[PDB]
Amino acid sequence: AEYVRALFDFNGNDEEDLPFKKGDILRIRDKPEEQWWNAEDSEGKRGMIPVPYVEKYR
Amino acid sequence: YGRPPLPPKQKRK
Repeated sequence: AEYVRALFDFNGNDEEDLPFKKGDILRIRDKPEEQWWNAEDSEGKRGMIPVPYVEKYR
Repeated sequence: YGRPPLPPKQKRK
């Protein structure tokens, strides 16, 4: 599994987006395009996240 | 590093 750490807050704009806060750890579910990935948060919510706002987390 | 611009959404796989 791949997890990322949010570097910035993301409020979301489109219905499909997953909003998150700086420091949130998100699971990556799939990578449909280079800069937008499908992720899930600890509350079970799913949606698209901007790849430039996150960092690999180990 | 600052904060990078929000990326455009493109055609998906």
